[PDB]
Amino acid sequence: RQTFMANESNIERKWYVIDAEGQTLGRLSSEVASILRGKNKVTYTPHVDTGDYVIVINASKIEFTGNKETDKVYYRHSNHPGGIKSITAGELRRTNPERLIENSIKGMLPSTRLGEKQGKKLFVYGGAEHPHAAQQPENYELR
Amino acid sequence: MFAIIETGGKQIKVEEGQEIFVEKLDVNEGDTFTFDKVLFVGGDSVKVGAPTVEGATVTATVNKQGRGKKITVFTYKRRKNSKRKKGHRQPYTKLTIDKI
Amino acid sequence: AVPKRRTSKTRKNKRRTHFKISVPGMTECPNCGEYKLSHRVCKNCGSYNG
Amino acid sequence: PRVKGGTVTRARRKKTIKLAKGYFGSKHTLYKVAKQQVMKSGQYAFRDRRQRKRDFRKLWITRINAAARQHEMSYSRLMNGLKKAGIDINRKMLSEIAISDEKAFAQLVTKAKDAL
Amino acid sequence: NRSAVSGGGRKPWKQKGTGRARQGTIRAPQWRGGGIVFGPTPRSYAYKMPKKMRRLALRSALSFKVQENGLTVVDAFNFEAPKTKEFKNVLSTLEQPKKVLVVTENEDVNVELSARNIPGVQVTTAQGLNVLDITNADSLVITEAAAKKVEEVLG
Amino acid sequence: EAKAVARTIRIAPRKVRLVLDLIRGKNAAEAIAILKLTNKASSPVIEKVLMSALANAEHNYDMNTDELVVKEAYANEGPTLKRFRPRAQGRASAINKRTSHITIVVSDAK
Amino acid sequence: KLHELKPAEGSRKERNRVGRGVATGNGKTSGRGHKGQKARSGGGVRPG
RNA sequence: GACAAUGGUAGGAGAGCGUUCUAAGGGCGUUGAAGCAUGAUCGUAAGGACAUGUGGAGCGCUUAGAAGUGAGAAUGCCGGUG
RNA sequence: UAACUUGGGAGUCAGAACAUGGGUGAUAAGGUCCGUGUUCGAAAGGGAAACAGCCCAGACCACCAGCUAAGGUCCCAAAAU
RNA sequence: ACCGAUAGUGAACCAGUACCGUGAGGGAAAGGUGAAAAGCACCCCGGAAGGGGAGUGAAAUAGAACCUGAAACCGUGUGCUUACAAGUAGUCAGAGCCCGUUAAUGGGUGAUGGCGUGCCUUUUGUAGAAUGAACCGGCGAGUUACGAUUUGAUGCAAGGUU
Repeated sequence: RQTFMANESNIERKWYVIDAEGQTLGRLSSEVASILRGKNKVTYTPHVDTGDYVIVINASKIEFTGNKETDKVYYRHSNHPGGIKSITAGELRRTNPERLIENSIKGMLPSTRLGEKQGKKLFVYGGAEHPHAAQQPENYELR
Repeated sequence: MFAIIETGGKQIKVEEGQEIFVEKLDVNEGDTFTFDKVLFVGGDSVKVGAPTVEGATVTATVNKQGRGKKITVFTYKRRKNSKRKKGHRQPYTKLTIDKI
Repeated sequence: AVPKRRTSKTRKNKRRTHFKISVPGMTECPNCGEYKLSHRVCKNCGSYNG
Repeated sequence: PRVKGGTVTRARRKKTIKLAKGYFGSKHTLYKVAKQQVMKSGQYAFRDRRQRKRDFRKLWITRINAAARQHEMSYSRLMNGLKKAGIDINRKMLSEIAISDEKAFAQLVTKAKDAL
Repeated sequence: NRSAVSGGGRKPWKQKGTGRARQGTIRAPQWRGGGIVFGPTPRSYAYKMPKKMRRLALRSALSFKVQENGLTVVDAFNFEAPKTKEFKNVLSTLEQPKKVLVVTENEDVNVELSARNIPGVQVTTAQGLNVLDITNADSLVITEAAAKKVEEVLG
Repeated sequence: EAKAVARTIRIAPRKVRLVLDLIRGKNAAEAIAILKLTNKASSPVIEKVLMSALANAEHNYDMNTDELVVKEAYANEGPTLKRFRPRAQGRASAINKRTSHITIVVSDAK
Repeated sequence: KLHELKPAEGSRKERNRVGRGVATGNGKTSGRGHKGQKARSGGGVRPG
C-alpha cells in the first residue's frame, strides 16, 4: 500500500474570479462545480475538502436558450396545506440574479455534510464589484 | 532515485534503503534476491522508458518469512439455515533494498 | 395508551436531566453564627432584628 | 450416567460478547442482540474486501485525468498512446508519479503523444 | 416418567380465555420437577459368542506371553501353613515383575491364602482362566503338572 | 480519609441520591447546614452518617475538623421487601419497598 | 496390553443423531419433510 | 510438477470437535487443584494452551468402552431484575 | 462423455413471472386452463433511479495488479462537452 | 461404568406440614461460618439500627441475610469524543489526540467519505403493517426391550450353531 492521502496540513486553496457575462446557465454551473470539489487537482482526496474559492460577477447577464424564460418555473412548499408557491426563471433573473446561479450550482453538488461545506466557498454578485480584493482573486477562463 | 519492479503480479515503487512486503518468494532467510524486470527508472538522473529496461537490476536481502494476521471469513443466508466459517493467513516475504 | 417500545438507558437519562433538587437560600446569622434562611428566624438563637 | 450442562454454555457465549466490543448500547452487552450483529458484520466484511479493489482504482483514474489535462490532453487519449508504445505501467504507479515527480510524468506524455 | 411421577391429574387452566400457554398437567417434560422423557432403564449388557471363537481367543493370550519370555514353570508348593512373608520371598528368588498370575492344578488354600494380600498378585486354577487375568498379569507362573492339564483342555 | 457506612436504610435509593449531589465535594462545615435547613425526608438520616465520619477522623486518627472535606458520597441498593396491594375484581399488584446503603468519605487532601 | 487395545478396521461405526444443529444436515426437521402425516410422531399408514 | 474440479433449500454420503462416567498405563496439587475474572496467543471450522488476580482440595494426559452428551425461539416451565 | 441393470436410504404431489402456439373471457385483468423454452424457487455479483421472475453473468480463499460483457462517458458519478 | 439440592421419593428442613376448598380433594418453598465458638472484653459517633478502631483466627472481602460468588440490573471516578443535524447503528477507507502488549505488518478513541431496509417460522413471493421472543440464568424433544431385512467385520465350512 503506497497511495497518497491529503490532509489539512498540506492542502492549498486559492481564490478565483469567474465572469458570467454572456454564458449559458447550465454549461457554466457544471464547470464551477468541479472547481469547488477539487476535481482538477492531482492530490484529490474524497474524504477531505480540496477545492478552491470562486467568485461570480455579472450574474444578471446570464443567457437562456429557446422559450425557457417562461416555460421553466421554480416551485417551493411551505409545509402548510396548499402552501405551494411558484416563480418563472425570467422573473427571477430580474429580481434575484444571485439566487438563480446559487441554486443552479448547489444542485450539482453532493448532499452530504462535506458537500454543504464545499458550497459555502461560492460568491455571486449581480455587478462587477466584489468586496474580496484582500483575498487577491485570480481570473479564470472556462474550458 | 527510484524504480518500478514487477514481482508477484503487482508493481512497486522502491528506493534504496526501504522495506517492502511481497508475495512468498523462493529464497530463504538471509539470502539475496535480484529483480530481473525493472519497468521504470525515475528521478532527476537519466530516466528510461519501456517495456522493460534491459538490465538495471535491483538487489535486496531477505529478512523475515511469516504469515499475515488471521482473517475470518463468514457468510450466511437468511431463512435458509445455511452458514459457513473459514480462517485464512496470507504468507509474505519481507525484503530490504540494497542498491538500484 | 400502552408503550409500544421499551425505553433505553440513553433515553431515560436525558429526560431526568432537569430532575434536580434546589439549594436553599442560606446566609450566616449576625448573632447566632450558624447558617440561616433569609427572612426566617434563626433556630439556634431566636433573633431576627428586622 | 447423568450429564449436566455446565461450564460449556457460558464459555461459548462469552467469546461472542468479546467480538462486539465498541457497539452501541445493548449490542455489546446482551448475547442474542450482539450475536446477530457479529453475524451481519462478517457478511459486510466479506463484501467490502471486494469493493475495496474498485474504490481505489476509481481514485487513481481521477488523479491521472487531472494531471493529463494539465498538458491539454484527455485520459482516454493518453491511455491509448501509452498502450501503443507498450509501456505497461499500471494506474497505481502512474498516479504515484504524477503527484511527486512532475518532470518524470511529463516525459511519459510526450512519448505517448508521439504515438498518436 | 409422565405416569410414574406423583400427582398432576387435573388441568391447570382452561384452553382458551387468557394470555397463557395451553397446558394439560403440571408434571410435563418442560415443567420444573415433573417428568423424564428418555432416561436409563434396568437392562443387561451381556451377549454370547461361538464356542470355537472362545477357545481361540484364550490360546492367543497364552502364546502372547511366551513370546515375551513371561512364562515360568515351577516344581510345586509345599506350604504347610499360611505365611504371606514366605510367599513374598519366593517371588523374589524367581525375579518376577510387580504383577504375577499364579496357576495351579486344583484349589490350594494355603497357596491362595499366603498370596491374596500381596498387591498386584492374583491366584487362580488351571480351568478358571480368562482373557482378563492373563492380559492383566505382567508375568505368568504355572506349575509343571498344572501346565500339562491346561494343554489337553485347550485342543 | 475516614469512612462511615449506614446499611439497610428504608428509603428508596433514587430519593437518597437527590440530596447526595448537594454535598458531594463541599466542606465539612457547609454540608451540615445544607442538610439541616433542607426539607427532604433523607436529610436527617444522611446527616447522622456524616457526623459519625467526622468523629472517626479525630478519635481513631487525629485530624482537625478544620481541614476536612467531603471526598466521596454515594448510595447503593440493598435487599427489597415484596408486598401486595389488592385491586378491583380480585386482582393483586406487587409493591416494592427498597433499601439503600449510604457511604461517606471525608479527607483533608494531603 | 489393556492400555493399547485396537479393534478391527471397518468393524465399528458411530450412530447418527438427528436434531442437533444445522451443520449436520439432520437438525430442525431431522429428515421428515414438511407438514405431513409421515412427519407426525406416531407413524403413518400400515405396510399394505 | 502437470491439466481438471469446489453457489445451493428438501434430502443422501464421509471425516471430525467438545461434555459426564468406566477400565488399564503414565503424571500434576497447600512451594496452591477445580471454578471464576482479564489479556495484544495458536489451529481450515467445532476448539486448544500460557501468564496474572481471586479461590482453598481435588484434577489432567494416552488408548479403548458406555451415554439422562451440545439450546435463541415452542403466547414453553421456575427464579431474579428492568 | 455418458448410458443401462441389481440392491440400501430419501424428499416431492400449494408453484410464480417473462417470451411464444391455442382454448375460455370482452383479440378485459398481476384472470383462468394446456403445448414449448428460460429464470426464480434453491443464485450472490453488474445494469434497469428504488424493484424474487426482465438484460449480462454462475461467488474455494487472499491482493491498494491487468483485459472485457450488459449498460455508459456535461455535474451529482468511474469514462469523448 | 445410578442422582448429587430446578437432580434423587411430593418431602436431605420435624412435609402430606405452610397454604387453597362447604366437602370429597389439590400442595409447595427452605441444605454448606471454622480444624476448634475460639461468636468481636474494652474505647468512640448514635435514642436504637448501623458503623470506625482494638482483639480472636492460618484467613472476618470466613461476623450466622456467614464456602466459591457468574449474567441481567443499579451507582461513583476518569483518557478520547459530541449542541447545522435525517442514523437496522455495522463494515471498508482515514487525519488528529491519549497509551505501550502473550512483541507484531501493536492497543484505545473516531473529524470526514463509499456501501448497507434485524432474527426465526411459514410461503409462488416477506424490510414487511403475517407468526413468535421485555432482559439474564438454569431446565427443556428419534430412546429402550423383543422380531424382520440389508451392509461391514470375524470364526468355521457341506456343514454351521445350541
